[PDB]
Amino acid sequence: DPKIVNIGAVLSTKKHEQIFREAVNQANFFHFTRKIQLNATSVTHRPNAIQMALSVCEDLISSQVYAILVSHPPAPTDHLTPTPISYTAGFYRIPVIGLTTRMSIYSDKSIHLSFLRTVPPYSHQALVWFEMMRLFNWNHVILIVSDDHEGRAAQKKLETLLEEKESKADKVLQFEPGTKNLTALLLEAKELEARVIILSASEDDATAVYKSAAMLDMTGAGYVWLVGEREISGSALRYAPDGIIGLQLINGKNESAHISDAVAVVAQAIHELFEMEQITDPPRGCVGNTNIWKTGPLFKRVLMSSKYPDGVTGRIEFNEDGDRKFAQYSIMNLQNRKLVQVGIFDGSYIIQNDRKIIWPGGETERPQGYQMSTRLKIVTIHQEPFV
Amino acid sequence: HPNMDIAVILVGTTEEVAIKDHHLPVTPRVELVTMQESDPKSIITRICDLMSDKKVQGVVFGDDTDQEAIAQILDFISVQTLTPILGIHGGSSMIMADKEEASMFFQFGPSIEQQASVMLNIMEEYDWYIFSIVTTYFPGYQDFENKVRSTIENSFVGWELEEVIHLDMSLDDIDSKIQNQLCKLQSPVILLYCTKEEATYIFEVAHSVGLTGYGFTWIVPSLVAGDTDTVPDEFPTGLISVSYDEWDYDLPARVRDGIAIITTAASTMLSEHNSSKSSCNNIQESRVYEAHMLKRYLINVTFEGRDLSFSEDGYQMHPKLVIILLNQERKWERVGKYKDRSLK
Amino acid sequence: QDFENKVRSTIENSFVGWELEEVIHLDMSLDDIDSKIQNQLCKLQSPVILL
Ligand SMILES: C[C@@H](CN1CCC(Cc2ccccc2)CC1)[C@@H](O)c1ccc(O)cc1
Repeated sequence: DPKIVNIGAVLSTKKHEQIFREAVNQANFFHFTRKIQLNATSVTHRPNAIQMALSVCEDLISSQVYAILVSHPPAPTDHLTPTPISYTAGFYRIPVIGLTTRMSIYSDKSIHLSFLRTVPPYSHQALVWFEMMRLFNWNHVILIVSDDHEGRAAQKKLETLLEEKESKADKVLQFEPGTKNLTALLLEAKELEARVIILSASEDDATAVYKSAAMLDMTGAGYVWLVGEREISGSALRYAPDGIIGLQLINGKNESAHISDAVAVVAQAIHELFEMEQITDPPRGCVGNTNIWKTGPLFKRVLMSSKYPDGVTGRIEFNEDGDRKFAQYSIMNLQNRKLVQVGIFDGSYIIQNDRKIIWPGGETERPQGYQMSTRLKIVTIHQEPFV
Repeated sequence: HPNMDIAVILVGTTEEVAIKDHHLPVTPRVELVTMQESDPKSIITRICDLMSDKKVQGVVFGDDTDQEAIAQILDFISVQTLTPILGIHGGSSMIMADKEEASMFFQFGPSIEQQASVMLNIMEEYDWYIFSIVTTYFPGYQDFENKVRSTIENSFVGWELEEVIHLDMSLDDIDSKIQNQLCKLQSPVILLYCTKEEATYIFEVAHSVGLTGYGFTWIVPSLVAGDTDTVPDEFPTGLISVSYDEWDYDLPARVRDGIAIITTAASTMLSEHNSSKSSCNNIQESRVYEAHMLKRYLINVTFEGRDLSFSEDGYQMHPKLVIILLNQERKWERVGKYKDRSLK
Repeated sequence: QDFENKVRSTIENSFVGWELEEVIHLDMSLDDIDSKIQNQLCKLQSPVILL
């Protein structure tokens, strides 16, 4: 009667570990301990990828883990940390749940099948961009992206968003990361009629892009600048132009909140999973086991259908890729070399706060776009009767 | 005088594997290894244990398994430790979607693009214009689809693709969404892109729809079969596939070709650069920067009048492939031989 | 049978461009396992279905 089920996890510190264990205690406390009983298992991030895959194969998988949590480790891991864990657990199709990881490379069901997350990726910011362009009705924007999987995913998502309206596109500027001179691309943008620039790239790239745009005087009045969370953070924040618009996801740096949310979703999933029959136990070790865990795709199915409205980050619903939907965002404006909240993104569309919207150049209210219609270069052809 | 260490890991097979089974100026050292289980922890640990103080720069790996995961493991290790790895037989030689530019992992298996091209050549040879596409979300399906769509664009010849259906294997089958998607199939030729287990389940599902019956011929890449000896009972009779040469190309010969590739690459940078920390966790010797030149040189290899040269996607450039057909007796028979240019 | 034959009778003498692509009879006397209902119904095309 008192049967136990093990749950694996990987967190930042023993503190977060204790948080997780407390969450498990509350989980068995808020559920029946008569039928099934919960057991907490967690390990700290290993120094290297290999050692972490090993830590999964012994400290986690050998313990028969039904799920594996992943958060950002102490000191910056560049968000590539959960990958080998998503691999190892993914081999057995053991669902892996992300917490602080925003990288869009995990939105591919191809590379990581068992990988979901409690935060939306950077590509999903195109939702907030979509409500922004919705209420303000901006029909012209230049899309400046670095050449990589991330930027191309964000690009694809924004285009899909732009695919909503008929034939909506202005210019696509793709650049290779680490390029010091963007002057060519920026001039090709400057030749374009649209004065509104949307740049999605890494911080160190954003510094050079902002540097080149500042060199081209594209940060002045008449122009609008809408960026993401990576662009306002780090080395780029110093070089950020005034009037720049940005976004910040709620509980992004927060592990414990997401630890709790994940614990809740996992609770629902586990309690819902034992309601069926023919439920097989996860492998008791990596060693000697070639075959995958047969219950894994089912548990994943249950996880992606999980609805948890009471989450600390708000309503929790997962998209097809496994990314979080209906996540709350914070719109940020740059006024007088200071960040300010002009509103927040909740559910559908956007609600504007009492703070006054500021634009580059320091203009109080200036929703000016598409600018000048001027002398047009005419490409033509040679045809005897006509030309 | 100069000498380099190489580790050869072979996994337990049904067939007889004997460890006892033109050396170049650089002298190779062969470490023979036999492994029971192909699981990730076993592979990673044994490889890291075989490393030890032996200072092995090159690694030769092959398996009898049907697991396509082995190539992902090997690629992960090669990418992480910046070390050359050559997939030889079976699972290690199977296909992946996209590998990093830093990855030195190379496979003797054919590129997915060339697989799809060969398949299309099969379709042309038997003159099948009407076909269908079923792919899973397993890595490479996008490449496959995009190759068929690429070929159908510039062809002046008559071509029709009725359907492209993408099945999600990440979820358990209850609602039978797989059945509902597969029952929509019409065309006589169905291109199925998926792993062997996926191929088994999907072929099992197709029986309910009757797509494995006569009038329907399935044309599949090397990813599904991958072993001519072991044939799943759920595989439909008359299944066409593409296989790397087995009778013609021996397993020890493959390993030989791998050592040849490694040695030739090391000798190529010997003439060019004129000039090896071994462990998992880290290397104080650096040299990661010089590893790239070694990889670039490892790309192009001319040996014995035959090019073993690899591709940027990580696969082999032009390996010999034979088209096989599953007969009534449920054994793979060779229905074709496909060369560089001409098609037999 | 009366329903089908009636629809075909009325549709026989119709000068209109009427077309019925398929007539599918599902057997409910036996429990559905092989999913013959599924297989028969998925083959359906036409926009209007008389059930
Ligand atoms: C790509 C595979 C999982 N894939 C990644 C992990 C690998 C095992 C591994 C563990 C540790 C280090 C390296 C490698 C095994 C293969 C999965 O997403 C998938 C399978 C089938 C499918 O239709 C779609 C997606």
